[PDB]
Amino acid sequence: GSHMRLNLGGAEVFLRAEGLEEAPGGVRLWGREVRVFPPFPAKGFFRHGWQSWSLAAWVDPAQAPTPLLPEARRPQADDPFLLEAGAWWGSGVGALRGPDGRALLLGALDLGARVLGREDLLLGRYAGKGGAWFLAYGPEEEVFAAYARLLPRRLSGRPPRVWCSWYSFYTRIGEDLLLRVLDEVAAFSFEVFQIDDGWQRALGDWEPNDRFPRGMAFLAERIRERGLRAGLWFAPFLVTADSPLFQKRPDWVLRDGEGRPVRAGFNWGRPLYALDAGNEEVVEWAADLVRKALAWGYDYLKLDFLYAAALPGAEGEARYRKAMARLREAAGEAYLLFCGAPVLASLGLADGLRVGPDVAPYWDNEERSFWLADPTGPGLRNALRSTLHRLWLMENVHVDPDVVYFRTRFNLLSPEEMRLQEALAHFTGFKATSDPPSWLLPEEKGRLEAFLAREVPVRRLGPYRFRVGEEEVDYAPLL
Amino acid sequence: GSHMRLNLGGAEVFLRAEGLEEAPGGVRLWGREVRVFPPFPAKGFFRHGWQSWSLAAWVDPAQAPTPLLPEARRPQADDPFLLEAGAWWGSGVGALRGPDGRALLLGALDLGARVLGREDLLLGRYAGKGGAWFLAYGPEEEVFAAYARLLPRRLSGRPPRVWCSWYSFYTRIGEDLLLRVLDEVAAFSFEVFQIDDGWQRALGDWEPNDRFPRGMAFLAERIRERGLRAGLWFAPFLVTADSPLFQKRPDWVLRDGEGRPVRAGFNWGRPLYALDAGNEEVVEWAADLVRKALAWGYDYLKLDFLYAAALPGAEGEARYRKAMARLREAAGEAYLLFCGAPVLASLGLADGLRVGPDVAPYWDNEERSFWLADPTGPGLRNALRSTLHRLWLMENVHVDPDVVYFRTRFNLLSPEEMRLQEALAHFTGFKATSDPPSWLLPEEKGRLEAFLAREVPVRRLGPYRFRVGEEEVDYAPLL
Amino acid sequence: GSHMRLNLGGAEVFLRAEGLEEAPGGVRLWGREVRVFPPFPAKGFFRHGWQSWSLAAWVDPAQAPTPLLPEARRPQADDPFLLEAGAWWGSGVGALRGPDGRALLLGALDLGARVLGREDLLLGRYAGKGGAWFLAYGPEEEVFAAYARLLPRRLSGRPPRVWCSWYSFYTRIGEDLLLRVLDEVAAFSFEVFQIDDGWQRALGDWEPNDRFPRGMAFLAERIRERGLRAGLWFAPFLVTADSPLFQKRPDWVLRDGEGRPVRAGFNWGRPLYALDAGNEEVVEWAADLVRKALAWGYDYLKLDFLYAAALPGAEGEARYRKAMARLREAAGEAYLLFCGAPVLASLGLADGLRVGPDVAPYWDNEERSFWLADPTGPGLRNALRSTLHRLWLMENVHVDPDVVYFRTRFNLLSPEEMRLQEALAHFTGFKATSDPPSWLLPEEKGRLEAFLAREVPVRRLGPYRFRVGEEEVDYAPLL
Amino acid sequence: GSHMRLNLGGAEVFLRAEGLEEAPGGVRLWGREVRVFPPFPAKGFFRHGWQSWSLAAWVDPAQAPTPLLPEARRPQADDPFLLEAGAWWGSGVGALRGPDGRALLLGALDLGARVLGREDLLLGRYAGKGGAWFLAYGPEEEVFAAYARLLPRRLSGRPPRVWCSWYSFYTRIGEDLLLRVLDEVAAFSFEVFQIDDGWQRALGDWEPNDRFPRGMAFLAERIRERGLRAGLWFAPFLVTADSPLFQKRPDWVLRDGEGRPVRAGFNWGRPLYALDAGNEEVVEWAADLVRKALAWGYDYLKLDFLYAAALPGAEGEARYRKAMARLREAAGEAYLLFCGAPVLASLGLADGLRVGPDVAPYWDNEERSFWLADPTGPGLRNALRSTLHRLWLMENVHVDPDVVYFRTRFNLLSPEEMRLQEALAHFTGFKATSDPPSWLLPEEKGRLEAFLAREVPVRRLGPYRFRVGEEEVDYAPLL
Ligand SMILES: O=[N+]([O-])c1ccc(O[C@H]2O[C@H](CO)[C@H](O)[C@H](O)[C@H]2O)cc1
Ligand SMILES: O=[N+]([O-])c1ccc(O[C@H]2O[C@H](CO)[C@H](O)[C@H](O)[C@H]2O)cc1
Ligand SMILES: O=[N+]([O-])c1ccc(O[C@H]2O[C@H](CO)[C@H](O)[C@H](O)[C@H]2O)cc1
Ligand SMILES: O=[N+]([O-])c1ccc(O[C@H]2O[C@H](CO)[C@H](O)[C@H](O)[C@H]2O)cc1
Repeated sequence: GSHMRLNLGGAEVFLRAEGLEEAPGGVRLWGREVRVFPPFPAKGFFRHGWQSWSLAAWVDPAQAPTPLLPEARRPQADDPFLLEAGAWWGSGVGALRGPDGRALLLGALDLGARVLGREDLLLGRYAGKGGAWFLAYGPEEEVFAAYARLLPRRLSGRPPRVWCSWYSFYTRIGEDLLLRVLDEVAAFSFEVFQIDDGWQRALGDWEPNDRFPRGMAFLAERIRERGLRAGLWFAPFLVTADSPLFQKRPDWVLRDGEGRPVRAGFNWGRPLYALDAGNEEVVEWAADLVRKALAWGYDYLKLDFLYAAALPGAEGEARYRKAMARLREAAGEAYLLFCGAPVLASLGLADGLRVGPDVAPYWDNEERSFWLADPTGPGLRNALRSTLHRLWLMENVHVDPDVVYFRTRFNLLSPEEMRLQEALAHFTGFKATSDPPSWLLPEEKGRLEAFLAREVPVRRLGPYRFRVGEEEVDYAPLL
Repeated sequence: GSHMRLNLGGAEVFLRAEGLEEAPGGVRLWGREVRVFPPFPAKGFFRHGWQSWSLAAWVDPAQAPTPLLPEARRPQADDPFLLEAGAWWGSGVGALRGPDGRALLLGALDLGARVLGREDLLLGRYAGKGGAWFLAYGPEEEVFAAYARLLPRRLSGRPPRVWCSWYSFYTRIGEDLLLRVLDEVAAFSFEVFQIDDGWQRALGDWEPNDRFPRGMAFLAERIRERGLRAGLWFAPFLVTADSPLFQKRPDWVLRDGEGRPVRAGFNWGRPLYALDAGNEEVVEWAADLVRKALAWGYDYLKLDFLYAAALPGAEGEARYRKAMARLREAAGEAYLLFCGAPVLASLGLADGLRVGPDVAPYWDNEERSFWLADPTGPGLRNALRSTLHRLWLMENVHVDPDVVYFRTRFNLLSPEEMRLQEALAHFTGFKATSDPPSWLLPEEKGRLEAFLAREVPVRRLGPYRFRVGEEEVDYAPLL
Repeated sequence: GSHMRLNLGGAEVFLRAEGLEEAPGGVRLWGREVRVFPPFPAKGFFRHGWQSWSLAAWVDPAQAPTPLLPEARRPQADDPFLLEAGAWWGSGVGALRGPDGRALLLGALDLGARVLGREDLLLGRYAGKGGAWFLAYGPEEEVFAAYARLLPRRLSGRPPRVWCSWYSFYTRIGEDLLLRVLDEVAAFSFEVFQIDDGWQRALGDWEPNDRFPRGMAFLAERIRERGLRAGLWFAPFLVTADSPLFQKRPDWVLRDGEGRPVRAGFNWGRPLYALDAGNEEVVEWAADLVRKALAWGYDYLKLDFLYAAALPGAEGEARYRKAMARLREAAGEAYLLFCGAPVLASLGLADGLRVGPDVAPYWDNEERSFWLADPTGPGLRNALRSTLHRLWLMENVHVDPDVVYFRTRFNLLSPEEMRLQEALAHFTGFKATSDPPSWLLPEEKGRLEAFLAREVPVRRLGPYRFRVGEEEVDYAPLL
Repeated sequence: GSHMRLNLGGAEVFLRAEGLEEAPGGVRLWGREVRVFPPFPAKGFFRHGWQSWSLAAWVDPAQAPTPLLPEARRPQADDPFLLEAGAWWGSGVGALRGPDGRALLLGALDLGARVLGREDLLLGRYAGKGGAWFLAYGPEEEVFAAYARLLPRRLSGRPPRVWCSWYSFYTRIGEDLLLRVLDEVAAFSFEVFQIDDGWQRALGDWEPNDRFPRGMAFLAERIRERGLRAGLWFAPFLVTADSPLFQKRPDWVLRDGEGRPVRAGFNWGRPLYALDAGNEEVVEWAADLVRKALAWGYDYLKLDFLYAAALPGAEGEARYRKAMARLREAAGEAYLLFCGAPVLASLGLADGLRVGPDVAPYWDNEERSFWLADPTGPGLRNALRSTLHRLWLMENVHVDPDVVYFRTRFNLLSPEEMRLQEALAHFTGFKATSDPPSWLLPEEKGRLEAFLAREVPVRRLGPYRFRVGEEEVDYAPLL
C-alpha cells in the first residue's frame, strides 16, 4: 500500500503499510503485506521458527539456508514453507540487527503471519487475511519485551515442579516400574508425577496398553495418595496408518486438495499423519480425550505434536487456535503443557510451552545436526539454542526449557553442560527432571532436592550471559 | 469476443474483437485481446522493439527467435517478455506483409500492449486492462503513416543542432577539457553544447564530481556566453549497488514481489537497478533533478535509460507515462531528448526520441551482434536498422538517429558508411555530432559546417531508398 | 577359462576356472576370474567388508545395496569399489547359503581379490594379476574354519589385557590426567596401559603436544614402574591438509593419476589424506615411528586407519602388505594391534586385529546407521554385527571385538547390552576397557576385576548362540 | 618412476622421474611423465598456450579456468585439450612462482608435451612417446633463458622491416590499390612489401583472384623494381567445405577415427577444416605452394593458421614438425614467418614467429575477451599480454609482436596505447606496420620513418618494465 516515513528509536525508518497508529514501545501497522527498511546495514536476521522444536536463532541473511534432511522429517521440524524456501523466512516475528546491538523488530499481532529477512528489508506477509503488526527500534531486549506485551497472556501462578517419565525410560514404561519409581520420587519436593509416551495402545487409541493392566485411573490415584498431582501425555491430533482410528474413520484424516493424507512427519519408525483439526467431530473426539483424562484423576496434561493440528503452517493457525480453544475449555483449570506446538499461536491458551528441541543425554548428535542439517533433533545444544531465543515469552506463558539432568549414570552430558540447562530452569521457574532417584548418586540426590526446594535468584546481564545466584553463566560459545 | 467480417483495403479480413468502428485509413477495434487473420500467406512480420535500442525490423515468422545473451543484459535491450518468449512478440504494433508488398497492421492506441506474429495471425494483447486498436491494410508507408496520426504528437518546430560529448570522450570528460572543446565547437553552426555521461558523482548522485570543480552552473554560463544553449545528460531512474542513494533510500529501489531489487541490466561493469517510478517521492525527486538542471542554466536535457522507469515491460508503461508526465512539466519548455526509452509510450511527452541503438566508431561488433545475438549493442549497422523502421514517427516527435561522424581520426567507419548516417540526419533533420574539431582534418571541418548550416531537401522513394539533395541512398544491402 | 564339473559336499557343482586340485575341506581353484554355480536357490550372500570397520553380514542378494552417505566418508568405511557398485561385492571371500543352512564359500588365498554375489552365482575377481582360490560346500562353520587354515597365522599365546584411553576421554587426554588414572588402573589385573589418540601434535607430527610436557618416554617409564607394559596409538599413513608434513613433504602424499591427493575420508572435522605406502621413503619413516616408540619404552602399538596404506582398495593390498611387513619387523616382538585395517591382508602380520566398528556408549546412532545408511559408524550394535561374522579368524590372529564397558556413568548402554559385549570378549579372549575406575560404582569395580582375572570357559553352539561359562547368549535378535 | 631428491637454486626439491642428469642452469630429467614438487607454497602458475594466438600468462592455480566460447572457435584458440580441461594445463613448459619472485620451471626438450600446474605440483606429461625435460629453480628471467638455450635456434641476422597489407585493408585488397600504396611505401625505409590475406581465390586455391588480373609474379616484380623484397601470405593447410580442393581431393582432408573431418575453427564466416599434414601427398602440394611463390618472385612468406597441420594438439606435433621441415627446405633461405603456429614445435624451422594474438585498431573487444572468455581474439591488450610472456624466445627465433600503429585515422587506439606496442617492436627488433602513408598525418609520417631508420637501445628492468631509449615503459597495469 502506502509509503510512510517514521521516527523510531531516534532513527528515520521508511516503510510500506496500509495504515499506521501509535503503540507502546513502537508503532502498530496494518496490511496483508508490510515492508520495513532498516536505516543501517543489517548484520543479523532473527529467524523465528514455527513450533517448539523449530530453530530460533540469529542468522546471516547473506548466506543461503541449508535444506533440512531427510524430506520425510520436515513436517515435524518447522513450517513446511520456511524450509522449502530459498530465502530466510520466519514465523510470526522477525528482527534485523544494527551494528550497535539494537534490533528493528517486525511482529504479527494476529495469526498466520510470516516475516522475511534480507540485509535491506523486513517483509511481513499474512498467509490468509491481513492483520496487525508491531514495529519497534531499540535495544534488543526492550523491543522483544514490548512485542510480548501486545500478545495474549496466561500466567497461572508459578510453574509446577514435575517428574517426567520420558528422559530416562522413554517408551519402555509400565505400571509396575512406575509404581516403584513413584515411591522414590515422592520423597523429593515435586508437585506433579507425569507419565509420558508409552502408556497408550496406539496413536489415536488413547487407552492403556498391556503393561498398564489396572488402567490409568488406578495409577493416578496412587500418585495422589502420595500428595502429588498426576500428569499424562497425549499426541491428540496424530495418527499412523497402523492406527485403528486411521482405518475406522478415514474421513477424520487431514487430506490435501487431491484427498491424499497430508504428511506429518516420521517417528517411531513410521510415517505420520494428522487428524483434521478443522473437522468439528475430530475436535470433539480430541476434547473428549482431555475430559477422559480429567475423569481419570489427571490435572496436568502434556499435549504433544500439536503442530499436526495446524498443518500446513501459517495457513492452518486459525483452525489450530479454534481447536485448542475447545480443548482449553474442556480442561477447565487443569495445567496444559503445549509441546511441538506453534509457538505464537499457542499464547493465551497454554499454561506452559516447550520453546525448544528435546534435551537429550548428549550434547549434539553431529550426524543429525550437521550432516542432515536438522537443528530440531534431540540434543542439549539444540535445546538451549532455541530456548535462549524464546525467553521473551515468559511474559505470556510458563516457558519450558525441558527437563534438567542431575544423574551421570545413563547420561553422556558433562557436569558443566548440565549446569547450563539447570540455570535456564531457574531463570524460567520451570523445573522438571526425568531422573529416577535410584539412578542418582548420593551427591546427586542432594543437588536435585536443593534445586527443587530453593528459589535461586537469577538475573539476565546480556543476550547470552546470566547471573544465577552469584555464579555467572555464559552461553555465547554455544552458537 | 465477437467474430467479425470486414472489407479492408479491398480484401476480406476476418477478425475477432469486442468492438469495431470506422477510422481514417482503416478501423478501430476494442478489446483486451484481439485477433486478425490475414487474407494472404504472410511472408514477413514487423517486429517492433520496446525501447530506443530494441530491434525494429521485418522478420521471418517461420524461423524461431534467437535468445539474446548474456541474460544479465536483457533488461536494457528490450521488454523482458519479448526476449523470454519463444514466439515473435512486438511492442505496441505489429504488421504482416503480403506477397504484393502491402502490410496488414495492428497497433495499440493505449499503453501496455504487445502484438504476436505468426504467418497466419496477428494477435494483440494488452498486459493491463483493455484498450483500442488500429487495424489497416494497404501500402506499407500509408498504414504506418495512418497509424502515426492517431498517436500523440509534440513537434516543436525544428530540432536543435547539438554537439554531444559522448561519442568521442565517453565518460573521460572534465571541466577543463570541455572548456577547450567549447571554444573549438563555438566556431560552428551549433545551437546546443550538451555534456553527456561523465560529469556526475554516481548514478543517483547527480552533483558534479572531482573533474568538474567549479560545478555545473559555471559550465552552463560559459556555454551561454558563446550564444549556445547548454545541454545536460541524466539517467534519472537508474542506480547501482554502490550508489549512495541505493544505501540511503533502499525504499526507493524497484522491488519484485519478494522484496528483491528488480534487475535493470549491466553497464559500466556493474549490475544495474531501478528507482521505483510508481513511488511518488521518487518521481518528485526526479522532477527536482529537472528543476535543478534548469536552475543551473540548462535548457536541453538528455534523459537516458528511461526503460528503467517502465520495468518490467508493457506492464510498466502506465507508471512510466505518469512519471514522465511530471518530468515533462518541471521542464516547462526545455527540450527533452528521450534515450533508452519506451518508444510509443513516450510520444507527446518527448521533443526528441532516440529510435535506434547507439552509433559507434565501427560498423558492427560481430561478437555482440552475431555470437551474443544482441542487435541492441552499439554499432552503426545496428543503429541504422532500427532507425529506418521507425522513421514513420517523424510526425509525432523529433526522430533522433544518433550523432553523425565526420572525423576519420579515432574512428573505424569507412567514408561510405559515414554518409549513410549523415543522410538519415538530413532526412529526420536531427543534426548532432561528437567530433572535437581539433580531431578533424580541414576537409572534414568543411563538411561538418556544410552539414549543420543549410537544410538539404530529402525524399523517401522506397522503404530503404532515399533521395537526399539528389543522392539516391539505398539501405537495402545492410539488412 | 575352462568349464569343470565337481562333487563338492555331496552335491554337483559347476564351475569355471583355469585350474583345479584337491584341498583340505574342498578344492583350490586358479584364475584371475573364476565362476561358481550353486546347486541350490541361494537365499543369502555373505558380504565380507574390506577393513575392520566395514560391514560383515549375511545379505539378501535380491534387494539392491543402499548407497552409504555422506560420500566423503566412503574411503574410511570400506573398499571404495564395494560402495560405488550397484551389485553385492565382497572383499576376499563370499559365500552363498542354501535352504539347509549350508554355505558355498569362495575365498581368495592371495592379495587383491573381490567376490561378487547373486543368488545364481559366485564370481571371484582379482584386481591385479591372478591367484588361487578355496571353494567348499558344507556346514557354515566348517567351510569358514577350513578357509581360515589356508590363510596366514600369527597367534602369539594369549592376548594381553589392556586399559585403553579412548572410550572415556577420547582426544581430551593429558599427562597429568593419565597419571591419575594410571594410579587407579594399576590396582586391577591389567597388563597393558595404552594411551590412545590424543597425545600427538598432529597427524604426521608424532611428537608429544602441549598437554604432555614431559614427553612420552617419561610416561612409559611411569607405566612400567607399576608392572605394566606401555601402549601407544598411531595412525601412521594418515595426514591432514593442515599437518606440517603435508606441507613439508608434499611428495609423500598419495596422489591419483593427475596429481590430486586421493581422499581418505573425513574425521576430526577435516578432510583426510594418505601418505603414499609405495613410497619407500614413507615406509621407512613409518618404520622409524615404530622404532622411536619402542625406544620410548612402548611394546604395545595400536596402529590405526591402516586402510590409508591400502587405498584405493583391493588394488592397494600389495603395497599395503609390504609396508606392513616392514613395520612388523621394526617392531620386533612388540604387540601390534591393527585397527581400521584391511582384514585378510593383515593376517600373519598383526598380533591383534579389530574386526568391527568402534563400540560406543550407546546401542545405535539411528541417524548414521539408518538415514545415512552407514553401518561402519561407532555403536555397540554395529560393532557386534561385524565381529560375530569374523570370529572364524580366531585361529589366525587375536580377534579384537573392541573394549568392554562396565561403567553406567557416562554411558547410555543398558546392562543387558553391556553383557553382550563382555561375552564376546570372553569368547575371543581379547580383554580391554576404557573405564576410569573412579567413574565406577563398587559393584562395577568388582565385575571388572572378575572379568580380567580368571579365564571363563566359552562355547559356540550356533552362529549367534554362545555358552560363556554357562550363560547361553543369543545374538540372533540384533541382526 | 623413481623418487629423487635434489638441490636446485639453493633449495631442496623433490621429484619423480625415470632418470636425472646435470645440465646448464638446472637439470635434465627423463620420463613420459615427471612430477616436481615446489619447496614453497606456490602463488602463480605459468600457463603457456599452444600456438601463436594462445594465452601465455601467469594465472592463479587455485581458481578454476573459464570455458572459452563459442565451442566452434576453440580449435583456433589453443590446444583443444588445454581448453576442455578442468585443471590448468599448458603446452611444452610450465612454471610455479615462489613468494620471493623466483620460478620453478619444468620444460620439455622434445615435441608433444604438456605441463600441469597445481599449487603443490608441476606435472609434465608427454602425449606420445616419452622424452627429455629441463628443470630449474631461480630468478624468473634466468630459468627461462636457461630453458631457451636448450631448444632449437634459427637466428637469420636481424629481422626485416615489413610493410604488411592486413591491418588496414584486411581482405579488401587488389592489385590496383596495392600498386598505389607501394608507391608511397617505397619512400620509407622498409625492406619487405608483404601482401596479406585477400589475394587468393579460396583456401586451397592459391591462385590470384579477380582483383589481381595480371597475376602475382607481376606484382612481385614491381615491388622489387622499387628495391623491396616481396612477401606473400598463405594458410597452406587450411580449407573450407566451399573450397574446390575440399571436394576434388576428399582424401586430403584430416579426418578423425570415424572419417569425419576434424574441426579446425570458424573464420571468414565459415567452418574451417584441415588438410592432413600426415599425408605425404598433401605435404608436397604444400611445399609446392612455397616454391610456386618463390618462382613468382617472393622471398618472404607468411605461413598462417599453421596449427591446422598439428591438430589435435600435442599428439600432432610430430606430424607438424615433419611437414614444416619439408616446407623449410623447399623455401631454401627465403624468410618464413610462422603465424598461428605451435610455438615451441616451430623453433629451428621458423625465421620469425608470431607470439601473440592479432593486434587490432582497438584495445580490447570486451564482448569477446570477457563475455566469451576468449583472450585469443584480435586486440592490442590481448596481443601484448601473450607477447610479454614469450620474449624469452628471442634466443631462438625472431619474435614477432605483430604490426605497429602510427596512424590515428581509422584506428581507435590511444597514443599511449600505441607506444606500448612500438616499444616491444624495438625490443624484439621486429618492425612492421600496415599503415598506408596517405592515412598518416605529417607528424605521423615522421614518427614512422624515425622508427624504421634508427635502432633505439632498449633494456629490460623487470618482467613488465622496460627502458626504451631513455623512456621507462611499464606494462604491469595491463594484466
Ligand atoms: O526430532 N524429532 O522429530 C522429535 C523431537 C522431539 C520428540 O519428543 C517429543 O515426544 C516425546 C514423546 O514421544 C517426549 O514427550 C518429548 O518431550 C517431546 O518433546 C520426538 C521427535
Ligand atoms: O547496453 N547497451 O546496448 C548500451 C549501453 C550504453 C548505451 O549508451 C547510452 O548511454 C550513454 C551514456 O552512458 C550515451 O548517452 C548513449 O548516447 C546512450 O544511448 C547504449 C547501449
Ligand atoms: O569414521 N568412522 O566410522 C570412525 C572414526 C573414528 C574411529 O575410531 C578409530 O580411531 C580412534 C582414535 O581417533 C580410536 O582409536 C578408535 O578405537 C578407532 O577405531 C572409528 C570409526
Ligand atoms: O581470433 N581468431 O580466431 C583470429 C585471430 C587472428 C587472425 O588473423 C590471422 O589471419 C589474418 C589474415 O586472415 C592475418 O594474417 C593476421 O596477421 C593473422 O594473425 C584471424 C582470426
